[PDB]
Amino acid sequence: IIVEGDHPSGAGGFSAALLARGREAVFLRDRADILSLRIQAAKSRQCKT
Amino acid sequence: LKRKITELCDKYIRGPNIILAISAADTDLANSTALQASRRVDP
Repeated sequence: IIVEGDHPSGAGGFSAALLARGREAVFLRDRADILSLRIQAAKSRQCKT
Repeated sequence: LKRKITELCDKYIRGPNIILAISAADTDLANSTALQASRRVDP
């Protein structure tokens, strides 16, 4: 899906504020997953040397 | 013809170029195409 900004009040079935909060939520999700994976990788044996 | 000219303009304006719209003072702001298309591609 793609949306343009002809009406900045409502996009999809979601409000503008709910949409913004969703963007921040997705960013936090991806960065959290990456962070945990990289912590485990830094604790792995392959990083010992 | 005119439609064709608009077609070129629209395409060019779309992409994120810094668009410079002008407007004669005689014409109403809503009336001028320049600003109207600028608001069409840039809400």
